[PDB]
Amino acid sequence: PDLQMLRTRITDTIRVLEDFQNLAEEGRSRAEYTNQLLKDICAYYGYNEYLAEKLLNLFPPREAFAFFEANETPRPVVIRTNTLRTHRRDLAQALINRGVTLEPVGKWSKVGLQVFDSKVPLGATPEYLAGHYILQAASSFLPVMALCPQENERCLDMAAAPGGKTTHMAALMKNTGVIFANDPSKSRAKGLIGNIHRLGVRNTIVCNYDAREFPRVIGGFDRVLLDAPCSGTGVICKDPSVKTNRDAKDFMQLPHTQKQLLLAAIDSCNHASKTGGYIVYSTCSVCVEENEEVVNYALSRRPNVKLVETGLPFGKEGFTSYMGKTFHPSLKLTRRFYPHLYNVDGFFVAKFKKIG
Amino acid sequence: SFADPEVYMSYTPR
Amino acid sequence: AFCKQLMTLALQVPEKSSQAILGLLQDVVHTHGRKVAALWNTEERKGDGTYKPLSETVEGSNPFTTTIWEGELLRKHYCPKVREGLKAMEKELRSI
Amino acid sequence: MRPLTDQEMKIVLDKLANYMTDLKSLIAPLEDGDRYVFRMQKDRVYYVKLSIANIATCVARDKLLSLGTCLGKMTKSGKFRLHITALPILAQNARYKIWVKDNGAQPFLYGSNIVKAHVGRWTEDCPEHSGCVVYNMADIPLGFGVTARSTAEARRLDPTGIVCFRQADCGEYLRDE
Amino acid sequence: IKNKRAEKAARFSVPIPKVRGISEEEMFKVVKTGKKTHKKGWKRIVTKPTFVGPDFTRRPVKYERFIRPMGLRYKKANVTHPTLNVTVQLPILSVKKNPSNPLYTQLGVLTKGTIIEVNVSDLGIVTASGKIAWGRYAQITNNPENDGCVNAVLLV
Amino acid sequence: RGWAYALVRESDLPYLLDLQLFLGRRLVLGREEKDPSFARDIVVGSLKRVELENNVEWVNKVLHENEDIGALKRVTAKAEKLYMKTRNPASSQ
RNA sequence: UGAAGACAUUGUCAGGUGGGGAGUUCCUUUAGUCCCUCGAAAUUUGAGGCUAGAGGAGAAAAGUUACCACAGGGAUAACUGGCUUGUGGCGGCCAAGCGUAGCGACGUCGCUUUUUGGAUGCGGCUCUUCCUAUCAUACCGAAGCAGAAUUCGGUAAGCGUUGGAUUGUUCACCCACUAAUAGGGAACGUGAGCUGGACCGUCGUGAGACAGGUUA
RNA sequence: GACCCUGUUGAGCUUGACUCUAGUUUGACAUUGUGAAAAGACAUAGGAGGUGUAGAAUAGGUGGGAGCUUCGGCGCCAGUG
Repeated sequence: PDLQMLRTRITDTIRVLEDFQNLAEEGRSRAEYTNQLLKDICAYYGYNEYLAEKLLNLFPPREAFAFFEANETPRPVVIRTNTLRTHRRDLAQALINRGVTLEPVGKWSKVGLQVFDSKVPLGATPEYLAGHYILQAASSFLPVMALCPQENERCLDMAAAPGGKTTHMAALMKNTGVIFANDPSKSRAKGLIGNIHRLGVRNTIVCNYDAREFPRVIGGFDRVLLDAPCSGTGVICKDPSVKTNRDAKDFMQLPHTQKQLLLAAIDSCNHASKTGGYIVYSTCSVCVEENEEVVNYALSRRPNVKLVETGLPFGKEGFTSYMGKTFHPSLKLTRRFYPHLYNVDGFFVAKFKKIG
Repeated sequence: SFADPEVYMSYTPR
Repeated sequence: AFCKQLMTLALQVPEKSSQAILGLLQDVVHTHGRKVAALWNTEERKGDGTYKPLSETVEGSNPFTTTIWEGELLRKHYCPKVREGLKAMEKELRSI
Repeated sequence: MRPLTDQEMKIVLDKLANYMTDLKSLIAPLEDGDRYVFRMQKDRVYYVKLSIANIATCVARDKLLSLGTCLGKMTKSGKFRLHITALPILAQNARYKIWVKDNGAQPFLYGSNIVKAHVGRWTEDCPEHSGCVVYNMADIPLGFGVTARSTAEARRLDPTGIVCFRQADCGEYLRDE
Repeated sequence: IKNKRAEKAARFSVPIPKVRGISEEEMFKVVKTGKKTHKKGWKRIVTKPTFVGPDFTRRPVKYERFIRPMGLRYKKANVTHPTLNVTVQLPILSVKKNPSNPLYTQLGVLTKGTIIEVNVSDLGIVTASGKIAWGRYAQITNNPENDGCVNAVLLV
Repeated sequence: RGWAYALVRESDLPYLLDLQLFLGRRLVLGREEKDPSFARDIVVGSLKRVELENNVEWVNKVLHENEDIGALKRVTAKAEKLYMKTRNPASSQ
């Protein structure tokens, strides 16, 4: 049908939902208006009914509309400057002299530059080829800044297919220590190794084991980072497949895997550490079924760990309760991220300290 | 409107 | 590496020798400048390792991973001539 | 993962000495009583700390993919090769150095031998077939290769004339992407 | 399909960096400027139409000497669905098999009867698991070298 | 104080809007506001139809009367065509 | 007899790896009973288990490629010659025949393809002759063709048939006169005249160099 | 020009047995004591508690429950969940 008419009707239904007591109908109810909004928004933005529900019921109406506008709009581009080779103002000056529009990414990160436009392919600049910056995202900036690693430790990156997180951790540790970067598939591991050698990291070991196995292969790492593979409900613009390729079986199977990987990270961490016993769990989805029901499974099955403050600058605080599921009061510290509020892909970050 | 004015990396140059 | 070791020597050397190396480092910063300014600017500090003081070789000592902190001692060293040499040092560093 | 044998390190150190000046520093012990070693996984060679190698020995042979810095690969004929991954050590301890302008660095990044028209700074007293690391005027290491002529012949050479044969450029990072 | 694309393009368009890398022809010219002595026939341009994908890519030494011109490069194909009898212009995802030459398959040469991977997002094909298809096989059934267009039939 | 009057056509309207973007000022079309500040607001409107017509009739009469003015008008018409053809384009938005 | 100090060191099990040393010749897929175990969620799943097909002499090296560089060998050694020109390809429907399902013209529908008005990377002058695929001049047919100026088409080669701007050059576009300022052929040498390299040798092999020699 | 093949080379892919084990590495247990200063988990007796969205309103949760009664306010019912 006329999607222009449907989006106008979406706006009208949002207004009616917002002022139902004043602006109403003869007998049409809250459920009827919400379900009409469901069909309209599914038909317009092209979502499966199940996922469109989870998202509309997770968000307030105007916030949901802005959220889907954000999911449909692409993000501005952003790079991480490698402190291993150069620093922010020098790289910025080089690119400005070369013809690239750069600005500081913000006051929240001292290692990032936001890129607006250029007349040169940013994937071909000599400093890029030499490893002065990496094409990354702020949502992947966040997890390492949650798990700030200090010099001379043993760290475990559970899934490092792109390589940005491992390179950021190595840059923070100043090419000291040992970083085990496991990545289940070989094809992504090739690009990972290329990225590491381009950025110049000498304290990394690339593996290819099922991450649900690291307490058997080594165990006892000082710091653990787990970017759990999830549905990707926050990377909708990058991967439009998620709009309809996530069904009930997926939202049932994906959590189970996240649950087991988080248990494995808990087991592999070391409680008796002179510098850190910390685990940072991140996922690229915005669905309670996968982001916070899993942290609970950790605090309800392993009493040897405790939630600790992430120290990340901004955001809107985490969900302490949902539909019938009440969580440990401790979840509040977990901070969630969304694209409409901040032009940052919607991800979750939780931070763990082991005691036993 | 529904955004934090403090940290919202925009699209146009500043 | 020689600049930083010379600053340490200046902290722990008699006064006339102290002013001697202060003037010598005045000369080296006059001649070289940009080559060494990273040793005074902290935001130009390299993060590619940790400074190793007791190195067996100059390149083994990674000198760009640390910065000159000796001013807070040389500004309060008892010798007025040493203080004047130091202030000339930071004057040249600032006028670089 | 195995340590190199006598002939294999003979060849590897021959290549590293053909493009580098000091190697006792390369094999020198560190402050924490640790040293860099040489290991071979599959057919590629690797420069890595002994502690890292001993902590990486748990990974099954078929499950290891990278260790430290990849310095190149041994060939079916038993002949070593260097790589853009082996560049940074050469930059750290280079024997000869050549600096190219931007309009030649961009060619060298696409994989072309440098010529006199693009060179802008030289090292005096350089043999004809020597080991030169290719930088720009901002001293970012861009590659490594063998000079075509000596220094004097480079001066008196036609500006449209090869001076350094490419052997490895940074573009391979855009290959393994 | 066309109204869906039109409304998406009309509304959801915001500035974002997109610049194409310089092409293989001037890259080859630069390599020639770097190398004086030209071996006879060191260049051979690929005359059959090709599909590449990424704007800029450094090819391995093995295939670094095949030149694919931009005027011959294609990126979309007219794909026909038989059961839902309709032709749609769809993007080309990848070349899976060219049954004339393995080298042609590797380089992306686009000939007759050629299996390609095509994006089937706009059709809305529902799978057995109820799922939505995003890519399928299509046999190119014409001769793009003679007809300046690519026509394929979906294998469904 | 200075006065700036600019004649704009429908074809030049995109360039007017580009001017708006460059100056960062608000656009007031016709009489949407009772007292638009012409100095800080880009205010666009038409003209007194009555005299506008009594002036256009005068222009038509002088073009019909003086042949040199008619030849000049035809030359500027050709120049307008060429200048429109060679002038730099506007932006899509 | 002194010093260090409840940390090291050391020992026993459970494990990971082991291209080194000694001896001998486990996982993944498929189909099934809804038969058993573990994990998750509650009103269902995922991983194993069983049945029997398919995958993974031995650290010496081995096998392989429509690929690359060098070296060599073999076939091929020019090539168009009732060739060329104005109307796209793909798929569906339809469809006379033929045929007893297969082939299938013209049309129509879908893609390219729509709801508001620079390309190019050997060229350029004077003169002769021929073609018509005709720009003008001559004569016709049609057109809201009132007149004027025209548009399309037909017969027609008797007669005429450019110049500026830009570019390395050309065309396109644009600018000017003019009745108009058409396109081509002179037959693998495109009318007549004129003008603007490969073989060896030495030394390197991740690329090549030689005022080294020889030669059509 | 181009095509086929051969030798060397480069790029790439595959195979390169099994059982113990040196080396290497993880976890647990043990020598092994006397005290003091802190933290956690177990032991009671207590005290304070529950703000995703919507709902008027800060809904631990479950059970019974249509009448309750400091006898005027509530329930129920209508939502909203």
